[PDB]
Amino acid sequence: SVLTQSPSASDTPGQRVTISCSGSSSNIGSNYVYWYQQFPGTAPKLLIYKSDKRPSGVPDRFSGSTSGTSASLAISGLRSEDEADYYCAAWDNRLSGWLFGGGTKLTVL
Amino acid sequence: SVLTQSPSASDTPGQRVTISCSGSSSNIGSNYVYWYQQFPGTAPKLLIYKSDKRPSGVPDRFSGSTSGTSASLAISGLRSEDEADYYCAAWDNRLSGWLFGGGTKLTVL
Amino acid sequence: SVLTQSPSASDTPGQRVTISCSGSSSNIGSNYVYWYQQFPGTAPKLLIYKSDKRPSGVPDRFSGSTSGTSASLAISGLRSEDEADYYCAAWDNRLSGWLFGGGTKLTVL
Amino acid sequence: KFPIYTIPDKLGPWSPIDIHHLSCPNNLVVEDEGCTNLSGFSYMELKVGYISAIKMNGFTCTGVVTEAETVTTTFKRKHFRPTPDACRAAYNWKMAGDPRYEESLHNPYPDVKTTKESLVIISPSVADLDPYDRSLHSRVFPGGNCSGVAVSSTYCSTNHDYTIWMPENPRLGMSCDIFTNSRGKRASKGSETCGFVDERGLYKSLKGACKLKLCGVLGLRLMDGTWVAMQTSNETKWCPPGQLVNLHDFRSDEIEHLVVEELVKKREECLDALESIMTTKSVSFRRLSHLRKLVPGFGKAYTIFNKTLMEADAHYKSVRTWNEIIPSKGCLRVGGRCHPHVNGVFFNGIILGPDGNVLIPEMQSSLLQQHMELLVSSVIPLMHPLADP
Amino acid sequence: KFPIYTIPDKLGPWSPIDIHHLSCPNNLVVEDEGCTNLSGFSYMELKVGYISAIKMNGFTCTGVVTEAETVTTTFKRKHFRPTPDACRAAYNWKMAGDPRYEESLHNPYPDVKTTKESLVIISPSVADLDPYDRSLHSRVFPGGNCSGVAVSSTYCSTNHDYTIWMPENPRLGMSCDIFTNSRGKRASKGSETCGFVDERGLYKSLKGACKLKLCGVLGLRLMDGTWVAMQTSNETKWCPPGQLVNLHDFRSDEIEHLVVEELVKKREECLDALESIMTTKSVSFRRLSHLRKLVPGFGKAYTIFNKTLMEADAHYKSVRTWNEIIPSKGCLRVGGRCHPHVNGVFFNGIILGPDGNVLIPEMQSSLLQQHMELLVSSVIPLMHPLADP
Amino acid sequence: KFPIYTIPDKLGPWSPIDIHHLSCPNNLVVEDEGCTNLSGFSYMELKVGYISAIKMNGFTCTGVVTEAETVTTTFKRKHFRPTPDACRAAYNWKMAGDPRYEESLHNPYPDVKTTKESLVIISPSVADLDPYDRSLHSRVFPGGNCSGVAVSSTYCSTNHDYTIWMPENPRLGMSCDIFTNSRGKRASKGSETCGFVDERGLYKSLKGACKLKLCGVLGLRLMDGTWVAMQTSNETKWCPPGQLVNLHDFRSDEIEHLVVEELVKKREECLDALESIMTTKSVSFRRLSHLRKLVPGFGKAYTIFNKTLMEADAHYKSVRTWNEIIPSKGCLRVGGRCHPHVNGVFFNGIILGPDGNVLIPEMQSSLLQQHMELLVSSVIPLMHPLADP
Amino acid sequence: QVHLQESGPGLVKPSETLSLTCTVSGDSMNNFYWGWIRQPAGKGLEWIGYIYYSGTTNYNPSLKSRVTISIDTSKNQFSLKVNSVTAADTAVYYCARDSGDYVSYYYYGMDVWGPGTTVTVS
Amino acid sequence: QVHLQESGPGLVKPSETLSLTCTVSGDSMNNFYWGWIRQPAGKGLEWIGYIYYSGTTNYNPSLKSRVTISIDTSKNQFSLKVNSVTAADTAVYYCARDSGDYVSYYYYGMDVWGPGTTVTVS
Amino acid sequence: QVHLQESGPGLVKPSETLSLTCTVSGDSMNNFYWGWIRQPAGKGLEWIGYIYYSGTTNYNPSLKSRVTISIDTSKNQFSLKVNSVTAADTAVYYCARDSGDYVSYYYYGMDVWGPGTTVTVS
Ligand SMILES: *[C@@H]1O[C@H](CO)[C@@H](O)[C@H](O)[C@H]1NC(C)=O
Ligand SMILES: *[C@@H]1O[C@H](CO)[C@@H](O)[C@H](O)[C@H]1NC(C)=O
Ligand SMILES: *[C@@H]1O[C@H](CO)[C@@H](O)[C@H](O)[C@H]1NC(C)=O
Ligand SMILES: *[C@@H]1O[C@H](CO)[C@@H](O)[C@H](O)[C@H]1NC(C)=O
Ligand SMILES: *[C@@H]1O[C@H](CO)[C@@H](O)[C@H](O)[C@H]1NC(C)=O
Ligand SMILES: *[C@@H]1O[C@H](CO)[C@@H](O)[C@H](O)[C@H]1NC(C)=O
Ligand SMILES: *[C@@H]1O[C@H](CO)[C@@H](O)[C@H](O)[C@H]1NC(C)=O
Ligand SMILES: *[C@@H]1O[C@H](CO)[C@@H](O)[C@H](O)[C@H]1NC(C)=O
Ligand SMILES: *[C@@H]1O[C@H](CO)[C@@H](O)[C@H](O)[C@H]1NC(C)=O
Repeated sequence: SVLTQSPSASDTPGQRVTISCSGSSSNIGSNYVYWYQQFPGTAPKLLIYKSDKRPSGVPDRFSGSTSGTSASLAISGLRSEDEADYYCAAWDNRLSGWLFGGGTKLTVL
Repeated sequence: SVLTQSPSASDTPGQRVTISCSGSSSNIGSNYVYWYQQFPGTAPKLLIYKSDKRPSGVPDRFSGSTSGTSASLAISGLRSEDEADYYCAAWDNRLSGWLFGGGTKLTVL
Repeated sequence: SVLTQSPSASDTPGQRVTISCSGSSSNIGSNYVYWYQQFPGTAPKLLIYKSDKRPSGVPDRFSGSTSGTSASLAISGLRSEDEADYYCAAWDNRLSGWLFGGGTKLTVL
Repeated sequence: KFPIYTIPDKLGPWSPIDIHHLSCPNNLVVEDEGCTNLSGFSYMELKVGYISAIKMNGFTCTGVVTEAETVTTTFKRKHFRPTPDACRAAYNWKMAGDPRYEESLHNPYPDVKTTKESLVIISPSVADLDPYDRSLHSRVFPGGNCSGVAVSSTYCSTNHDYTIWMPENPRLGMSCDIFTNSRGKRASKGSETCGFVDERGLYKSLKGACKLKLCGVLGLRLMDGTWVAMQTSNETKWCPPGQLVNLHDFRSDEIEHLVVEELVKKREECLDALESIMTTKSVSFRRLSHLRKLVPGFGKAYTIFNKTLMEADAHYKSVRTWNEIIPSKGCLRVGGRCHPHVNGVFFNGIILGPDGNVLIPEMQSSLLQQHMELLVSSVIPLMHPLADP
Repeated sequence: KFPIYTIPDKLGPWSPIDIHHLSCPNNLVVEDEGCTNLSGFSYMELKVGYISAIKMNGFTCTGVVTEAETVTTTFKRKHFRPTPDACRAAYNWKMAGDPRYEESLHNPYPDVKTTKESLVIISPSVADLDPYDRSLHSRVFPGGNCSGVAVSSTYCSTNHDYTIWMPENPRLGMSCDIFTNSRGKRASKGSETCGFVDERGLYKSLKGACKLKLCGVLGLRLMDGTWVAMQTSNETKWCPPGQLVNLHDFRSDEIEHLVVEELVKKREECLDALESIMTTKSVSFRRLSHLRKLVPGFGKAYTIFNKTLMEADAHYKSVRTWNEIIPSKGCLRVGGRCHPHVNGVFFNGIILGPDGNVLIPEMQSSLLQQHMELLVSSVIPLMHPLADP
Repeated sequence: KFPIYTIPDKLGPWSPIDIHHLSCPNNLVVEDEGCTNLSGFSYMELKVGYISAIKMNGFTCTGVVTEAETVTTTFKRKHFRPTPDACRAAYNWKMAGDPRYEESLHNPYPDVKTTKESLVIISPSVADLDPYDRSLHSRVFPGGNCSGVAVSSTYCSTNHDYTIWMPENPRLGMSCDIFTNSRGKRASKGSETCGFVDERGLYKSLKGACKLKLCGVLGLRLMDGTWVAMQTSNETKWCPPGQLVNLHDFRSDEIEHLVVEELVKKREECLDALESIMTTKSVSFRRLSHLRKLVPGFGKAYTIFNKTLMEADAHYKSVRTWNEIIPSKGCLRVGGRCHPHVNGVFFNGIILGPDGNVLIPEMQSSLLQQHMELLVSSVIPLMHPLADP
Repeated sequence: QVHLQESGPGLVKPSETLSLTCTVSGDSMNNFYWGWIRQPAGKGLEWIGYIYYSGTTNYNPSLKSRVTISIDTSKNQFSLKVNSVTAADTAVYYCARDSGDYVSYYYYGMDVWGPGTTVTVS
Repeated sequence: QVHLQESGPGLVKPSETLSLTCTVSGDSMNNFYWGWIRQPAGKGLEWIGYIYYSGTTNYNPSLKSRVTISIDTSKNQFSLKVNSVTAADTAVYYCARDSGDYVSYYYYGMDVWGPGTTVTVS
Repeated sequence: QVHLQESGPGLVKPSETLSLTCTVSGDSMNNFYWGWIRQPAGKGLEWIGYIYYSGTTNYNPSLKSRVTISIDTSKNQFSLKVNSVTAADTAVYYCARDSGDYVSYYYYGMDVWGPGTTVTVS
């Protein structure tokens, strides 16, 4: 079992972008998914503290939705500061360890 | 619980367009979804009388499909007369009332 | 019950293309899906021998994924030799016969 | 997709049954496409409580020997097959209710040996009548096919060799006042009439019907069992002789995709509860709720009065909000009237709670409510003490 | 989404019950939004084993007549309602345990007729005390509402007309050493305190609380039943007089979407197992596992020692890996200590296997393991032999 | 994803068991990747009915004292542990079937007191033989480990202190004509042979095998329990001494993701039906159908003849259409031959309906058909009347 | 065949009430739910509530305190009254026959909608 | 290793029959389903039906009345006969070994397809 | 409020060990899981493992043989030791407080991450 995510994303400013993570039944179908944001040369920070909930201090344009076996993080508005690497993490019952997917790098166009 | 739908859609003529409604388990996962079409300054009319079935007098290019928690209305062919506001409605067991989603406005390009 | 697939697909070289088959509960939700590749004037060959597995001699850029009621075949890299007609087949419990979907024709752009 | 709850619109007279007469309800409704023309019309249909099966009352005679010895004392009991004439006389004397019949049976007083012959009659038993062949069907009859009882032999055989069956009436006489008249709209596709809408407002599919005749008026036996008097195509055939037998339907199962999730699953859950009832020989209000029809079609309601299983015919209507069924505390509306409760027991497992409030098992569960009263289990006695061993 | 397993952190004293005292656990936890400020504080809470209901021990007196004849021989037994004073004297003599009480009861020796009056007392029975009205509740009392026993009449009625109930103490005296002090953090939204984090590290929601007073110290009865002594809003009302009665909660069910898949389904599966227990009057280790709370909130554990159903109060903590609960062979850590096993029987259906290894029914199933020991079913005797028929 | 139905290809001799010998089947099949080279080869395997466990027939001796008084009359019965020599003599005389043995047991005639010593032998009992240590295993033996019966003591202990066990033969003699020869293809990855295809056409995985020796010919005990004589790697170890014990397998569970939905769920549903059987001590044709293997691997079939639970070894093959199993009315093809029916009862709950038509519980359910015959429940007597209390 | 026509006041002062009523012509009122749908100018639709031919009522929770619906089968007319009128109330109101999903299999959804009538607040 | 070769008539008059037969070489016919696939020129594929080495048959419902399939294990050959030939029949026919999904875990799906043979109707 | 600071060697010779340790300031260590996350330069993140305040341990299966984690509540410090150092080991290491999904409802996920510290292999 592993988490699969797109290698890279690109989009024009002022446009909705969607990033998707795909996992097995024991990853997404049984546990919550947390998305992280990491700027280059800095430690990652928790963009969403639950599959849908947002921690304080996060712009409201970030919103995530979870399908039964897949997750999705959609940014309604694209800004120059939204260029970052996004990594999705989830727990695996069978593995008994955290699983990190391949980070997608979003570049504004 | 509420129904979420895209704010607006746009497409070149002669191209398939898909409109999607997303709901909870008690909205789409338990009851049928009906899509309406409203021209400006006129009362809305029932485009589809069941999740998949079409009432008489509706062009065959309109067809809707329902996922377990989401719905979709796809128009195979785009015509100048297809520019209208589309609203999806479904029943909610817990609410015990009809729920109307945010209407998507389709503009030909 | 029948299998529905796109009429045609087109894409620029060096770009991921996804082909999707949609079926009922007794087609995809109960049995494996096999995708075939047919060049013009030649007999079709089995591109994938299981929903996810690949038979020997198939380039690794071909990979298929199966949703509960739908299937998908994504080619990561587009090459001049990838232009072919793709047909998806699945077994139907109620029908007790094989079902072949409408083949999608992929043309490089 | 199914409605949250269904409630009977009209209830027929209650009749007693045992656990072996239970059957899982049918949750399938037939829908037709293309019928876009409606026109008012009048039709005739059977009254509630007669649609399932006309029932003929009867009684069973089982003789036993009450010999003994006589100072010695020892009792002796052996069974025998009696004669119809003495059986009828015994029934007449028991119908009189005189003490003379009671003693002639209850006290042997066989006082060297001495013997006293006795004929025992069992509480009335009922048997379905088949109109096409005038035959009586029942579990008591061996093989479930007793034929021409009135035509040839007044008595019919029973599984117990020393037991015979007798109808209460000397001859199979059936009243023909079983018809009611209602309004409706006729759904027509092209020229043919695919279906009709009934008085209750539910669409009835005319597909797969067969021609039958009751009381001399020709009609059609619909797919769901309802019989309506209306015009019939000459092409349509006559109903097959076999009736009231193990499910032998064909077209609907193949033509309509029995959705696995929607029909097969519900059927399995129902069969699980039914199997549990048969194994444990006891019922509970929660388990009775699993036998309710999930669709508006005609069905059978169940309840337990005086520790006896009861059943009746009914027409089911869908419910959208729990407010309509229970408008205020202590009232369950049925046909627009607050239904009366016998010992605080309603139909289909609905009971009156200790707080004086109506409890519905499928309503309380949806609120995560729980109550010990519904779970309680009570044994049900078998209907046939002697006939069936 | 639920954790793989939950284990009690602290276990109260074991008490005996029967199958009728079982109840499906509550799997709902209340979460609040906006409380971002935390500040250490000290609070007081009840000790384990007293949170559910303070229990008052008692005994029941049922008199029977041991007359006989006297060479003829025939025994005669009829019941009667005794007087409280003789009942108390009998209890004192049975408490002494002297053989004189044993004979005065066991052997009638009624030797023309001769009679010997006898008063039989049943093993101690327990009854919940309601603090607000000082009333004793129990199944033995008719209607489940015995009031003012200490205030007016030393004895209370029972379902059996010849049976009466007596508390062990002459007067309802309750020790007030039921409080423990713990640290915590206070969650405040704006100025109001929405909730507090307890010593165990679990967030407790203060929404929907009511003001109660135990032992003269004012407190709040939380939604889950836990009582904590802390500051309360004057606006908050007093707790409704009715307590310890059939579930009558309202706000949580409507305000929190009882997720169909997450809560309603689990509730139905639990009710299925509970119903099976009531119907078969027997339990198995696998079936006992279905009554465990799936969330960290306070609950009740069950086990069977000497073929007697047992229960106790406990606080549940979530588990992420099966390694933590079972570090090595033969140890089940509870509160950081290897829990002792009585006849190789742990709580909540956990047993010691024949190989000397701890078996958890929900752990073995996840490994496709199967064992006949867990399936085995054993009957449980009813707690009230005479009071309840 | 699973096939619609599976049917045995070859059936071994039927043997009697009780409810306690039942076990949920294994639905896991091991698939290997990379084996693309096939080459015909010949191999040897055990015949059907011997693969599970070689069984040694035996008998149990339990002595009882038939004393009485003697005009007075009173009977007296007490049990004792007998001697092996008299036990063997008694068995020989019972094998003769002479009336002298019958009377020496059935009629005490103990006619001041008078006594008559008696030795009672129970119907033959069977015990599995372990080839590695020549030990006999059975529920009757205490602890399930009787060792060296032939080597040291002709008799083995039983749970009842007054009961002992005796093999029918004086010494543990086993015929070695248990081998059949079949063709197959050998699947090789690189140089190593990952697996082989058998005569039935099913791929067998050689991973996780251990070296065993039966009848002096070296072989490999596969993962599923099948034993085949073929070349083995020297690296492969010898099979662990313990055999025929509670499931203690490890690699397959961790290495193969036990799909929650595919394996864990089916296992839970099977365990539910098995638990219901143990609790109610009765079986039904529908419930027996839930113990069938869902995959082509070797398994065990069940049926009930003369109200006695029966079992046999079989190889299962998948079915794609219900037409193949039931070509015409009244025939269930097994191995290409219409299987014979004993009292209209087939294996795995298949029965002959009242209409003279084959009914399959999983076929009728898929058609929304229902029948009362399948639901009916019948109690099964325990196999060991005295040994096990 | 059946069609509905809305009738009522076009403008209303604040703190008054709305007396909108619509008629049914060509079909009987039995076995059908009847409700009212309103739409703010340029925004989405909202469900005020419905009533049954029997007389059971149901209302949108957001407006449960302000709206009442009455029916009179004798004249095939049903009406809607709002207790309090504010500037927010201005909208276009529609009458619709509500055929429940499971009540009658022949009819699904809100079949017929009357011509929208505007209501303004001064 | 195993490969199949189709044989038979190329053109057939209307109202006659088709005698197409294909051979199997390099492997035994046991434990495998054998079927026939046809494709109209420029359109999608269609499944005529299959047969088992035992002899049980199965057919497409749309062609159940017109097609029969026979097998002869002694010579490793199976054939297909169509009762009625119309202009619609013209298509390219393929022979294929059908390995069921659950029959043998080693083989999945229709593994080997023979060279397509065209059949025309005059 | 709570924040973590990593400390330890920056460069290490091959075949030696890593002594990285991080401190916790502003909050108690009870009722929380504490783990270590490492990231190769320019690649994705990896989970080394975690430890509980009680002392139960868990490790990534790919590194189960080489890594050990120790905790000392008396000084609010936990450390990580790797038995074998190779060129692959070079990465940036992070300390993080792990709040399990179901342990405490107030806290979800890995809340606080310390400043990344680089470790190089010569
Ligand atoms: C069974 O019942 C049918 C219908 O009443 C009748 O025609 C048939 O003769 C009966 N079979 C007998 C009497 O053997
Ligand atoms: C039935 O037969 C009569 C004979 O005259 C004919 O008038 C009528 O139209 C026929 N109806 C049908 C439905 O066949
Ligand atoms: C139920 O029992 C009561 C009490 O004997 C009796 O009055 C009543 O008539 C009974 N009802 C029925 C339906 O038997
Ligand atoms: C029932 O109990 C309540 C609470 O103890 C009490 O106030 C009430 O009076 C009781 N009802 C009676 C005694 O009828
Ligand atoms: C309660 O009343 C007292 C009265 O002085 C007041 O000081 C206090 O602030 C009040 N608190 C609340 C929560 O209402
Ligand atoms: C259980 O039974 C044993 C044996 O009589 C006894 O020693 C022990 O105290 C009993 N335990 C309980 C809790 O009753
Ligand atoms: C249990 O059985 C094994 C295998 O037959 C044997 O080696 C062992 O000695 C037995 N244990 C005893 C006899 O205590
Ligand atoms: C086993 O050992 C023999 C010893 O000569 C050797 O020839 C053979 O190749 C070995 N095979 C394996 C599988 O180790
Ligand atoms: C079943 O019972 C019949 C009747 O006694 C008998 O003839 C038959 O041999 C029995 N079969 C078995 C397998 O015991």
